[PDB]
Amino acid sequence: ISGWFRSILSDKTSRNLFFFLCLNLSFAFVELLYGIWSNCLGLISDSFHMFFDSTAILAGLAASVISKWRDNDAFSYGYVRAEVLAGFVNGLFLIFTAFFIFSEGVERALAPPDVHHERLLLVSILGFVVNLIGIFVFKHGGPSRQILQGVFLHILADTLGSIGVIASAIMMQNFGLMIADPICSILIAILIVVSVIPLLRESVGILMQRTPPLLENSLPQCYQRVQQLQGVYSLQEQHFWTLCSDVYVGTLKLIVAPDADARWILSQTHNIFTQAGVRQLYVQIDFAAM
Amino acid sequence: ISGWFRSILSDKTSRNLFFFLCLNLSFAFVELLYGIWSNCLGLISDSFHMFFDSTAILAGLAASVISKWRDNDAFSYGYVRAEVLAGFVNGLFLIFTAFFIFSEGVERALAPPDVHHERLLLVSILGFVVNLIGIFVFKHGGHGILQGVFLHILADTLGSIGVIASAIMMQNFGLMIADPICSILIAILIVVSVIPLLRESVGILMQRTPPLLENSLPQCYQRVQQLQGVYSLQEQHFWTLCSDVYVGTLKLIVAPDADARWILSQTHNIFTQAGVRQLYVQIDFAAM
Amino acid sequence: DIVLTQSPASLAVSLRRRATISCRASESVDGYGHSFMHWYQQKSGQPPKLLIYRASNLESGVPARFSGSGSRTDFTLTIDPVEADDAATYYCQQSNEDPYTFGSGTKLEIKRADAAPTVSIFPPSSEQLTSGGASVVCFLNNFYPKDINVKWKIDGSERQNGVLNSWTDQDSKDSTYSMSSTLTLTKDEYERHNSYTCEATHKTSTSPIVKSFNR
Amino acid sequence: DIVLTQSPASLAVSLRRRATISCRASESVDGYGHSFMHWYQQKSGQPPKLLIYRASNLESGVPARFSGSGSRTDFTLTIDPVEADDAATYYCQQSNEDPYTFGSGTKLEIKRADAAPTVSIFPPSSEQLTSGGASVVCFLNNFYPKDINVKWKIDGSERQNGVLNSWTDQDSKDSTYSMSSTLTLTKDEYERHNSYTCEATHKTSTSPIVKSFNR
Amino acid sequence: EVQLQESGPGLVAPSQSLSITCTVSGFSLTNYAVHWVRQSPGKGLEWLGVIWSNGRTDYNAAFISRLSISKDNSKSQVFFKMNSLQADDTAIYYCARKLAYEGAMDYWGQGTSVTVSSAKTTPPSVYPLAPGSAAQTNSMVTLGCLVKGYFPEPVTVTWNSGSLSSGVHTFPAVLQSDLYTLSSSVTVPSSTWPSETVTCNVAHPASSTKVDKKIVPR
Amino acid sequence: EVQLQESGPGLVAPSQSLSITCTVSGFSLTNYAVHWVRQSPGKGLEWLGVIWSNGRTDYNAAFISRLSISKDNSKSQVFFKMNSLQADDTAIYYCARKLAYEGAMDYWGQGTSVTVSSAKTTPPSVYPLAPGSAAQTNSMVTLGCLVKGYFPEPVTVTWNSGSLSSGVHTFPAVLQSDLYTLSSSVTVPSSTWPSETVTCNVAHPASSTKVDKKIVPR
Ligand SMILES: [Zn+2]
Repeated sequence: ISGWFRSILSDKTSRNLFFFLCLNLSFAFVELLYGIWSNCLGLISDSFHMFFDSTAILAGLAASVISKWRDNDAFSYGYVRAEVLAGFVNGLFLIFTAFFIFSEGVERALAPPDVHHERLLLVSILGFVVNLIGIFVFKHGGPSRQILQGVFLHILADTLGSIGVIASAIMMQNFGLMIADPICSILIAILIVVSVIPLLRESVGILMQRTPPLLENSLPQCYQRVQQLQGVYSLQEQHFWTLCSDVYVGTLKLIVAPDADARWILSQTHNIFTQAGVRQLYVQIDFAAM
Repeated sequence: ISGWFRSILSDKTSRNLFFFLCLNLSFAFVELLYGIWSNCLGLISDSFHMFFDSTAILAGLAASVISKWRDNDAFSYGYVRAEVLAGFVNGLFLIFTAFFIFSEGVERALAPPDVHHERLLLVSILGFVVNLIGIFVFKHGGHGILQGVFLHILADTLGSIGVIASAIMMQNFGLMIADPICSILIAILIVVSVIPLLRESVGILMQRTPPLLENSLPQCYQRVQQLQGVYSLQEQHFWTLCSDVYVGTLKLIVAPDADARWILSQTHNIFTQAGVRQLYVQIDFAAM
Repeated sequence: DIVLTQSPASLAVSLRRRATISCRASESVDGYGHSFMHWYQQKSGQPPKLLIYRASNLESGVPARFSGSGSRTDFTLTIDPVEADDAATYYCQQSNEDPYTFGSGTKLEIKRADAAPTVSIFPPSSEQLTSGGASVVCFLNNFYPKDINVKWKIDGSERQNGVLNSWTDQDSKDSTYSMSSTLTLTKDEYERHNSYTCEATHKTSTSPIVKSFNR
Repeated sequence: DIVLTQSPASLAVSLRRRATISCRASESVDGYGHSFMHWYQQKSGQPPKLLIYRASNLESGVPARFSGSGSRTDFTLTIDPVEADDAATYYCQQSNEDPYTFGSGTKLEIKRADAAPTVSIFPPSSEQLTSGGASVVCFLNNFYPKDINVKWKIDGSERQNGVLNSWTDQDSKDSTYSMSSTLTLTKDEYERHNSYTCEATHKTSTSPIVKSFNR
Repeated sequence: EVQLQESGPGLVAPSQSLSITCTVSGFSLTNYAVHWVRQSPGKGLEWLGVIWSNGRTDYNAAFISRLSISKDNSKSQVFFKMNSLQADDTAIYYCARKLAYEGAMDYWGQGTSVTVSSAKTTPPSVYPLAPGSAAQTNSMVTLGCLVKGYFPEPVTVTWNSGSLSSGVHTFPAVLQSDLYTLSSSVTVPSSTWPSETVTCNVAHPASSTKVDKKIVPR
Repeated sequence: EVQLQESGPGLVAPSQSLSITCTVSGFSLTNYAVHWVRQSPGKGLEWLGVIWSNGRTDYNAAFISRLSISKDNSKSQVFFKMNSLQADDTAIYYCARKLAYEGAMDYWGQGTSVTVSSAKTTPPSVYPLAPGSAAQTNSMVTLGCLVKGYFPEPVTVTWNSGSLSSGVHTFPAVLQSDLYTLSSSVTVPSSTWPSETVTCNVAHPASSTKVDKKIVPR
């Protein structure tokens, strides 16, 4: 456990995640005092939602730490899929929170009661400052690719929520109208879902063993080039998938002539797919009868 | 649409499924409505639990239909992963809800409200008997020895027991903190129930060696090394594509004059007797 | 292991004809469309020579009259047309399972026209007499078929005790045979008698071929 | 395509020595531990004979004195010890890229002791005088080195117009050379002169070897 | 016993087509590829193409538009067919058995020389070359067979139907006026000539000319 | 020129170790496997084992406890060591090159005959055989050579140092009194005997005995 912290601060992304999580926990302690000072009704719920925020940050940090683990007998490809899975789980969770902004939104829309004890628009401003630091640190967010994407999208969803609550507060105070708050909430939910969609599409495609999108357009030319090799009869059982970001695994079976140069055909096929961007390739050569 | 008129009559197991999802979702709606009408949150949490129990079956049916789709260029392995993903997704959407419920639940730990509807006792007992019916005379809804019984019966009857106990504790003794802790307990039960499905799904999606294949692989490697002309094995990767369908890849180094046809046939025999459906053996000839 | 049974153990085929040898395996020797079954030919006094590998592929440098066929458990080696040089033993070897196992063997005897033996008697040499023994030799060359009988008569008296028989394999040129019948005696036994005769009874003629010598 | 350059274009070596032939490729002809480069030997009037495949593997049935080495772009064929039978042209061929390409070739010169030529002169034959021409032939056999001078004197005067020279390749058994010089002429030109001489200037002796005939 | 023999026209008119038939023995075209390779004094050895055991063919990109290789397994022959023959295509053509599992050619045919020219085939003229009178008899005596005015290459020159092989020095031919000149020399013991028969045999397959010339003293 | 020679002791005492050395030529030990196979009249052909180019050795299961194979690539030798040589180990042992990329054996050595017994080596006794008197001269005449009293197998019998090969019929040996007898017969034209000399060469490598007996007329 003593050496666990040294790995966290070594890598840039893990250290950034850890520092942002520590800042979130410091804000949690500040609110914990501020709320055990007899303002529980809204403050404590805000704290528990932003503790959930810290939970998402912890999930991203854990995925970053685990992805660097050494491969073993049970985990032959390593633990790199935790990079993808985090990006999945962070994305879906955001969709979940979008519904929380939707349903609660109509709780303030058709229902006249506007009971509210926001702490004199003070915790919201500090939370938005925290969100600005978060979006500044993880600007490269929008194997540590889908982790950073999901973390950045979560921080941006937080920023949109802060914009919504601050805008509603300035609406009811100065303009005095009440209809803006449900509209801002539903618009924030729509923006959250729209931003989340691409990351979810990439994560689902990777987990569904789909052909890599940046490899799909070059695969037929690779197939023709392998087919052009002297003594290759046919190609079959071609399979290409994404392990983690930029890491592609491919497998194929070649039928060749009964007396073909299998050494040379193997070297040429591996060259053809190394130029295409495949890192891990398996070529099974079957000699034909005639 | 009109084709379902005759499907509902000729079914037996699909009849059991149809009746199960007909009463479970309807009573989930009833419990949600009564929970919102009251201020009890244990009822709402139980309704969410059974709603996701039914959505698990609906997603399983949809995922089976998608899994039967023909493969193509983008999806060369097919859509067979859509089962595991679907289950995974439902599990996540359960845990989040429990994760939310707990939160709101402990909210009412600080400031407990008290609203009664003079039917809370009626609807909790009816929810319990609905769960008993669906778990005993229907055999569906199994949420997953002692662990088996915990996953099968307890994980979906303890929520009803808890809401019944909250109904007793709210009206008879009169204390105000019954449902905030009942909601927390229901959330804990939800997470505990969902853990094993998440474990299996995550193992498959992490490209892990199949657990039913792991203990036979060393004997397979020893048998492949025992083939004449084989020098060494390399870069073996075995993973679960879908349930009981395993993909394996390995590289062999062999003698510069070795019988590659025979070694290939023997390696495929070895790993087929281990239960590997798809196998890719790359063979490299050594210099010396 | 895998047991290979070759049928027939011996087979006779005339000139310019076809000869079929069958090898039956106890279990299948196949994998992925390839049968790992091989055919060797062993002539007399020579190491086996590979004819067919993988049950159908002709070895580089063998005559085209050899052919292989079969799959799974049954395999056939076919010689067409059979020549005089095909007089050898034919073996089937499997390589699908360790250890490698061969067949029991099949001898191909070439069927030709019948021939009468050439019979020669050689008396014991003077050096052999000085050594202390005596050996009279009967050589029967260039005869067909295999079956023949040799009898030794000592002044017209039969002797079936010290007769030793040696039979060569079939010739690769004219498909004939050679036979050696030796009679070993002591010096006194040799000096007791005068006339020794070798008589060869063969299918080709009715009167046995007789040769004789004195002292 | 891939271009192979062989250096030197010709190399002269003596008996029981080491001959080194170098081939160089424009690009690497290697993949995954294997160099797909093959050395062939072509004797005079013969098809090329495969010596080395994949740049280091001795062909089945070639003498052990041949060896190959190298990788990537630079390859070496080494003959040690050099025999008299190795007088041939050696080529490198790549098979890493389609199309297959061969090297320029390198001639092996087997150095031996200098030999004085055996010079013979042959006049036009009777059938040749009946045809209408007249060619005098000078055969210079078993000499070394290859460089030699042939001069024809027609009644003591110089002739350099109708002279045709032919060199054979270096002999495979005694490493010698043959040199056929034909002086062809019409009928009146041949009939106008009597004494025809053919002389050979060689490095063995300063005095040229002259063979003469009359009429 | 593995061998390959090519039968083709020695002389091909320009802009016409060339067809060579390579018959193989000792191996099957069902498990062996066959390459076609030509060699000329101009550009050296050049790979033309390969045919595989299933019928797949791979050509040189320089000859893709005018080359066709076909085969028949049962009768075991390979057909080489080139179109638009130009003067640079005069070369010795070889069908070669590929080395199994390698990119080398392990066996070669004797190769057929194809000449692309508009000239007409001329039968050879064979003359003897006897020593001048009987001077310089010595222990050894040289004899010659001289071939003039044949076209195109090649011609096979032997002595006593190939029984006598030592001392034979056949020389490379020379072109003049679109005709070929060839010399052959032989050294024999003086006790062998003219006591027994010595002869020079000249074969010109292009014109199918067989000469059995008897060398006699002057 | 692919060739394998086995050198080993023809006679091995029981319960001792047999060591055979196979020298190869025409192929390197760095890319070919070498199989060891023995043949006896009783059990037929049995596969003993194989050594690969990296030094990996695969044995027969029935000999795993008493067999060893090693090699030296620089000297091109393969060493076959067997222990506890019991009675049924008498056989002809072959080292065979493995056919590349196949499980057959393409080239075999001539083999070494190994006989295990307590009987000691016996030098052979060679007796010539001329026909009795001069009766039945005809155009054809038979001569004989008996090699009696030698142990163990084999003995090489040649005629005029192998110059004459036609008409020779070397018969299989016969074992009696744990000793061996062998007969050889030659058919030869009558005008050639007793005009020139015909001799019977008997080589016994076990006792290294070289006999050059002369067939003299009776
Ligand atoms: Zn449940």
